[PDB]
Amino acid sequence: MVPISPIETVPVKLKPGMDGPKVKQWPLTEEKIKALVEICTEMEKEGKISKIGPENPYNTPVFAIKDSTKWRKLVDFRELNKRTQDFWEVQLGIPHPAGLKKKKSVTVLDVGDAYFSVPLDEDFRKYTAFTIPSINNETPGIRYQYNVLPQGWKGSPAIFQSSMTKILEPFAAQNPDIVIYQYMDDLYVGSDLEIGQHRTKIEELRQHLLRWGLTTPDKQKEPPFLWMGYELHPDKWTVQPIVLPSWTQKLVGKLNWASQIYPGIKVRQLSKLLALTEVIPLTEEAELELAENREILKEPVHGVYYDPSKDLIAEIQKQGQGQWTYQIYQEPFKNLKTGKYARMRGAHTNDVKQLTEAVQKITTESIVIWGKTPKFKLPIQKETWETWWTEYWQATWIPEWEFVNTPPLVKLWYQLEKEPIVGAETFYVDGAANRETKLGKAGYVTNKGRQKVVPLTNTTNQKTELQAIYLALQDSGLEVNIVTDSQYALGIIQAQPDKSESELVNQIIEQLIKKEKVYLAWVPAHKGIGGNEQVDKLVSA
Amino acid sequence: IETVPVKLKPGMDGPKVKQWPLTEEKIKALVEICTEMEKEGKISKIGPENPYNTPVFAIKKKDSTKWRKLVDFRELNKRTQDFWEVIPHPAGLKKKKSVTVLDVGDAYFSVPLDEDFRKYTAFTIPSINNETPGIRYQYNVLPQGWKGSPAIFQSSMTKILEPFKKQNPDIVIYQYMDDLYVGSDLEIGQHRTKIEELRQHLLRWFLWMGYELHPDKWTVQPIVLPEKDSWTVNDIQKLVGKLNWASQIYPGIKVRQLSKLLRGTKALTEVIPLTEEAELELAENREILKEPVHGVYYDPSKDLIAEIQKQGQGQWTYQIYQEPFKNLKTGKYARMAHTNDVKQLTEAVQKITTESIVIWGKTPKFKLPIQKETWETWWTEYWQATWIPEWEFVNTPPLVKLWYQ
Ligand SMILES: C=CC(=O)N(C)CCc1ccc(Cl)c(Oc2cc(Cl)cc(C#N)c2)c1
Ligand SMILES: [Mg+2]
Repeated sequence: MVPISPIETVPVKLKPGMDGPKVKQWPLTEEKIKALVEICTEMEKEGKISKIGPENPYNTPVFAIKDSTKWRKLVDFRELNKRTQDFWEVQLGIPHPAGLKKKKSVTVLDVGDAYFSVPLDEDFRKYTAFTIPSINNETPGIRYQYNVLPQGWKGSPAIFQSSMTKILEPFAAQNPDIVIYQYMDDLYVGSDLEIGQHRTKIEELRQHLLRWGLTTPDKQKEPPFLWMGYELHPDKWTVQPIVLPSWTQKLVGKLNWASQIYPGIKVRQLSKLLALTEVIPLTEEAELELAENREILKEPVHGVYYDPSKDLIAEIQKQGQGQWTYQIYQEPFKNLKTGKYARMRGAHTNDVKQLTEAVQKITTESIVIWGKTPKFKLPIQKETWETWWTEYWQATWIPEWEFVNTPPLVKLWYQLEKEPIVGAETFYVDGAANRETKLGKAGYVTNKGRQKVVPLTNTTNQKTELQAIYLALQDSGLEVNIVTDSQYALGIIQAQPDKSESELVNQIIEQLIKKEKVYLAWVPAHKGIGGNEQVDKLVSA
Repeated sequence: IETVPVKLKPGMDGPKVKQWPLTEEKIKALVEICTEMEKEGKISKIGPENPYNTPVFAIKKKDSTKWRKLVDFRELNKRTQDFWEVIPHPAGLKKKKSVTVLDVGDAYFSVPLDEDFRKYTAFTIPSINNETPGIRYQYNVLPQGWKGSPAIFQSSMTKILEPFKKQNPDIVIYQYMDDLYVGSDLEIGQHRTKIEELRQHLLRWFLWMGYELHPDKWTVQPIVLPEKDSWTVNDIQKLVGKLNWASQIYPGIKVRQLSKLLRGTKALTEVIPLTEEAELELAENREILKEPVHGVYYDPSKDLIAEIQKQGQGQWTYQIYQEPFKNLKTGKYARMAHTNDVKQLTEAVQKITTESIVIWGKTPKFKLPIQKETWETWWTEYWQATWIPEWEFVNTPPLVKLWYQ
């Protein structure tokens, strides 16, 4: 006997206050009970379980399912899961293939035999007890309890990965020239060494796994590893080609998933559509690009792997209608990955703020995948950006970036004046509505005696205040001072939307684009501010 | 030697807060740091049975090129049972001519931590691209940035300094988290000496650095009104708007005679001479504004609120209050990153927090004029304090920005 090192036990406990499981063994067939006894007897020969006496009051239902060749024991731990403590899930975000680095040689090993070489905490075995109902219920069923992480128990994945990692640590520490990844019951070991000096280092690792009695089978996977919905190749990666099925939803996640390598995977008209009740036709004619989504996913696209000696670059584009598209690369047209950004649901917005949010999303994505920020290429002029952030009332920032001249370009569509314009007409505007009737008026009076009041139906104080301002923009020349008492309208206009949901706001924006100079001034209401005092009388009743 | 008992509040579990993404250079520094701390027994690897987590990152303190590990214990702190047995706040600290801030964090580690509680101090060094599992650790000794670290350590602390205190009986010393605030009424040369003297007790019983703050200040800044020889219609519209706003803070503000001037429909740039009535009304408003507000009291039970406005050109205004329009402190920060708005806002938050510790011994809740996703992406790259306050985000431009310029 060559002494094997013990695998250290993880102390497991049940959720505080909760007690173990007491489920009732369901009725089987004589045939099924015959099958289960065969399995449990071999497993018992292996140490995987042990026959228990009558003291344990916990039971977990056991079933049998057959057939490819034979039957297999299915132990339903759903109730023990509910009562076992919480575990640190050893990982919840997967690697992204664009972060992987190439290796000359990648060997794959089978480590499945180690899963049932991981002992269960002794004081916890009691809770894994199960009963094989006996033939004709005429004897006490056979009773077992697990000595190893059960297949299907709550803690088994976290404890297994955790245990494999502790074994591998010294070997990976002493061989920095190899990398090791663990996935299901296989290990992947890659290196850039000469094929000889790499095959030896594999021999050392099987040796080192032996010191814990880990029988590593000595035996050729496909160059296309199929992993987590990807296709990893020695030089490229792509998504595992998957497609989308006229009654219809879940194509949103599929189209999103494909969009990380395939460019221009629009999801807007499709996502606009949305319980599982009824499917309507694409009244925004989503088939103009939905058939192009099928045409985009028709040809195959691949991404490259990461090269830490080369810089990292991210390029963004405006796709229109709140949609932004981006690629990240190190050498032109060799994308590491692609993606899209859709605007946040809001009432108003502008292109500069969306682009900023795209940048933040890519920055954070890039820190995750590569641990650094990319250099950005953006469709916005340096001068446009400087003007924006020097005058925006919020703090804003964009990490190192350069202008790329790919139309359409993000621009500022209008810029209010900071001081009143000398020699521009001054329009005092005001508007008001009747809460009961929804009747109101909107209008203005100017220093030159120009005047207007327009009566309105089905309206509110907020709408009439906007409409007053719209009226002065419509009826003035290229330069104009406007005086309102609407804090609501000032809040909207000073946030500088370039696009709105409200069609009134959009018409004001369109008037703003056409002017040369606009000064907007706020005064408080009901205070006799002349002009605003004179137009309040005309518009309130 | 004796791990003081400690437990969370009733009906509350340990924190399970996700670790956020860190850059490769910050991962490396945390690895070097945590490797040494482990060899000194301050922390230890943990297994998957520990589900708790607290975010961790790395900074460089002010005037140092060495990475420092900072743990965001904000969640742990709000679920740690409030400690007792006296720190009262010294009202004279804010009145001293000088106050130095000493990083005394390392003293905490010489003290074991109650075994049962360590599992709640769990934290993860993340890996790039999730390739390898995180490095999981828990604390063995009192952690920096934890609320109970100063409380627990208050025993030995008071002894490290009874001599110095007995010697200098009108030097004021106060502790907040990992920081010692030392206030004198003397000159900096003698301050540095008496400071370096207090740095000798520490070396015997980042200790080399300090902060040179002069709590000398003017409390709630006055509202100020223009003095002009000629007034346009627009100057008077803005004045009436400012006086209307101040009227919700001050009584007897009147705008009737100034609005009389605004009768008519004149052009915005037209000069308006002032009436005899209007000039008196402005003078009486001015007199009203010279006295501070009256019924303004701090209540130690309630939260402090800090508002910050970007004024442009590297200027920032801020107000601290507890109920709106009853300001306890207002201020203005100028040029100090002239191409980085976010670095400036972060430095502003830090200074405002520091001042709030000096005056009241607690930190305010900020209302930041920034979009959440931008602040969350970048604030840790400019943060240099061992503590962290709470914040929320303003998405509508306050009209009141002008009234503080
Ligand atoms: C086919 C890819 C390949 O040959 N390259 C050289 C690059 C990717 C790579 C490099 C090094 C290792 Cl070790 C590697 O192995 C892994 C890594 C991951 Cl995340 C998943 C799987 C699976 N299944 C296998 C994968
Ligand atoms: Mg109005």
